[PDB]
Amino acid sequence: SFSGYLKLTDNVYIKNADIVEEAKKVKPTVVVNAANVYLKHGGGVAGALNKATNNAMQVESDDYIATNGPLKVGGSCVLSGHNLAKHCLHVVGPNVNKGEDIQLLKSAYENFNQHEVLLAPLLSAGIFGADPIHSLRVCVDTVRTNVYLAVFDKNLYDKLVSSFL
Repeated sequence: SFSGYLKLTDNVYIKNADIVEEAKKVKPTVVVNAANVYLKHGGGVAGALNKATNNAMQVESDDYIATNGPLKVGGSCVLSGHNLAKHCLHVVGPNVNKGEDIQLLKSAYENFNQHEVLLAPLLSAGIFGADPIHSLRVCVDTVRTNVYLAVFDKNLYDKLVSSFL
């Protein structure tokens, strides 16, 4: 079970944690990846999750893309969680640094509703360029299932908690 989380709402929890370390500890049913449409897990959360799988996530992902083509921005796919979780839900939030529509963040979070409980990062935060305070707001207002948010940066975590309405 998830430990050390602050309860934000009936179904949203938050912790200052490295999602890779959190996944290795909990081995949740679902870990969310901050994916891109190509499932190229180069940096940010995706790079870190993939490195923890010894690149097995990238090998599986390349086969998935070869068969299915790219995901949509706002879309997702379920792949193996490897050594981190039963499943990995690769969710594509809009990348503001790629000029993608921030309105797609709600669609991205809707993917979480297909899973009863998830360990997740804030979508479109970090290297995706969106405001993490906005991402948390969209998360709380969109996700109805039980979501355990791992925020790597302590300073951002404190800012998110202290500014949470």
